[PDB]
Amino acid sequence: MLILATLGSDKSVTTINAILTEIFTGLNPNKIIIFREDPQKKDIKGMEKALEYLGVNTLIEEKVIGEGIKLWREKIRNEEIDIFDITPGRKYMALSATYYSRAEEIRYVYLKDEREGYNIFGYVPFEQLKVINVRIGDEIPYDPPLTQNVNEAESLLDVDSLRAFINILGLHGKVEINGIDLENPDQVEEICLFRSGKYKYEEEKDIIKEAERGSLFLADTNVYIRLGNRLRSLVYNRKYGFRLLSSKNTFNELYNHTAQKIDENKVKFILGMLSYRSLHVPPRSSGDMGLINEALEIKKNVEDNVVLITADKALGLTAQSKGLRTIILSKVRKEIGEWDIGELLFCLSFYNDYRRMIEISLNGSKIAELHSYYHLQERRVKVRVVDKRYNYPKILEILSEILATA
Amino acid sequence: MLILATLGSDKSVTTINAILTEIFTGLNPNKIIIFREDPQKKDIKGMEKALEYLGVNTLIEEKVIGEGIKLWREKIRNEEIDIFDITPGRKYMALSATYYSRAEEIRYVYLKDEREGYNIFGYVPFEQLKVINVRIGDEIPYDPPLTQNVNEAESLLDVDSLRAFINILGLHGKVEINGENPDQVEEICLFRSGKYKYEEEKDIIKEAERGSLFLADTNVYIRLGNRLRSLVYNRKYGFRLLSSKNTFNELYNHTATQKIDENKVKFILGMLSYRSLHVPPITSQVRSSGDMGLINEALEIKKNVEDNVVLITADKALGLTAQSKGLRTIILSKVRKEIGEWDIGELLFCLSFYNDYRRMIEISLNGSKIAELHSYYHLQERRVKVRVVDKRYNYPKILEILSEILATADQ
Repeated sequence: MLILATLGSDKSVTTINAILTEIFTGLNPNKIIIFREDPQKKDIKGMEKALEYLGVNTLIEEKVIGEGIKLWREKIRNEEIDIFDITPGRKYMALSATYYSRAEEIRYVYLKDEREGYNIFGYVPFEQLKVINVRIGDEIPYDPPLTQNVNEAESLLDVDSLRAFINILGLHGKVEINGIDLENPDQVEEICLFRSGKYKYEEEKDIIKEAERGSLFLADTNVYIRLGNRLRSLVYNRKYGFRLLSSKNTFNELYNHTAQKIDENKVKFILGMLSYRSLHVPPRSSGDMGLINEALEIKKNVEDNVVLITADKALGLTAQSKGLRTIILSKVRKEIGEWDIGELLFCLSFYNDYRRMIEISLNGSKIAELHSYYHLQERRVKVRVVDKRYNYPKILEILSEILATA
Repeated sequence: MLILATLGSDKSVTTINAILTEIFTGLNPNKIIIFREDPQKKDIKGMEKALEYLGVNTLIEEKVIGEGIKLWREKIRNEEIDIFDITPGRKYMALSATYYSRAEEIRYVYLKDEREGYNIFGYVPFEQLKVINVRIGDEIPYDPPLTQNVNEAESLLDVDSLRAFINILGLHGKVEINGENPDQVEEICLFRSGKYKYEEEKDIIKEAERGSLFLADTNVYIRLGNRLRSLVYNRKYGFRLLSSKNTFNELYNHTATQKIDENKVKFILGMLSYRSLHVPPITSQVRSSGDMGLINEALEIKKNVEDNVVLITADKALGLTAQSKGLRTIILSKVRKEIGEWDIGELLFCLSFYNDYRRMIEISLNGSKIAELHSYYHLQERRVKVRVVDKRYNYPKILEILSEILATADQ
């Protein structure tokens, strides 16, 4: 029998990803033990079934050890551990597994920077994380197991899972994305590039600088339809947080084009509405005097610095004429290096349906195809896998449910 | 020669606290080596002098090893370390220090709660953190070294350093503060310290979890103090307390005559919290424009944004009127006593300011006076001048150096 041990944490996603990295390096344990200091208090289900789809029939047992060091000296030797993974735990928990433990092998998966992780499995490229046997300091290679007992080709994935799907398929060989075309983009394709990050505005740097100074932001309708969920990364800072206010006028304009004929014009507003819903307004469709007026009203009533973000040059110039500090997205930059491929595919899938079945190909053979399916405030894409051996989105669906519950 | 080694981190405070914990457990190293994966890029000065004040004349050397496990495999064997501390590392550096290193003894500082750290040395009570010899797994006892070559008894400490001073003195023995029936100013001191809380503070936490905008009244800043940041801040949404113009106007009007009466003490105390909590972009205290009031500005923000606007006030008449206009108002009326843990530094700071404008509070160890403190305020500085009558326990002098380093690290 092969016994695998790992550590529990408050963010169980790290423990989940630690196990999956252990699975994807060839290990097929008969039993997996998660050592955690405190009771779980959050029933998590589906890992056994998800592991079944990956050709691993294992039992997952949670062993609550307790809080304290001497307590971990004694109770960590009780089990006959074969391979011990010590990545997602506490420092002292990881150290308490190297010492006083009968584990034959102890390994750790290292990530270049710790901050990119803590999300769904496969989002981080596998070139940036490598599992290391801490005893001898070598890199054990990957051999990703294929999916078994695959029932449904269709699956529901968010943006992160779609990017994870691309990265996981990269382990097997060359993964090409056919049908993208691009070349000479139209009006909708241009904003699709902006939302993905392939196109950026030179004034996006101004948003970062103003975010560092701790200033309120009000974003125009075109900002949500062109920057999308990238507004979260542009505005968020550790010191002050997410200081992007929810404009009523922007919501009103998005709502008017959302509630009814799905033309290319309507696609822009639906994309902005999904971003608007995701960014703020966590849970009032009344009239408003406009984006400029609401910035002026807040400016005279608070001591915070009010900044107005817009892609409408006429609106931005008028806002500056009233004294407001305005960031006007005018200059366009190409070749930014890094962008979210998942956001690009999400926009292009939606755009293609209202203009071409764009597919994901591996080694010159089509593997999966995707379409756009929207209902309420859900940024979900349905991908259908035509290859029964690579139906990883089914596992990603289970993981997404696990992460959402946590 | 005695050689001490530790690991470098992006937050150098963890490395600093690891060394000082090793100093306070009796270690007197002749040379201190900090192994880091990347270049420092932020010069730290004054640390050598702080170790001198504790009777340690040591050399502090930064040895950049590099990134990688195989790279750390070779370059960590160069030094003949005597004692290696592996608390402030990033696991793989700690493992690369446990393995492939000729350190005679390796120890690790354990903390009960992971988030209580990342602050000045001594802020966390020493009963919650213990240094452990990981080779055999026992607790290395404390023998706090005495201060040496201390020239000036008087020193300036902030709220965190004042708590650190009490906790550090706690290692030597029982530390009593020889300084009931509170008056109006003493009541708000209890509220700000955390000994007194309002039952409606739970509503602030719930609204913070719901992701709602906050506007706080003048009495909120003078009574809740800097705990308002903890009540509003949440990991998902952040610090969502807007800076009221009218509230600053009321505080500014009462801060600028000449005699500091009991009324002025409350407003300047609230002003200190107001500048510390928010208004980071706008600076100084000049030219605040007029406003129609806290209620009107809440209505104006409510009618222009889709966020949930919540008004915080201790004025029941104001809160009820705001509620009658539809605003979600949290009215601080009910008082909770015996809430468990409180900020001792804020308590002494609040009591020090009111006492200087109304006895003589002292800090005593085992029945013998150790230090006395007084109130000295200037702009956005919550500093208390404490004079130590025993040169053998002049720990605030070291705490001043640590506070400067922490301020330099976080611009």
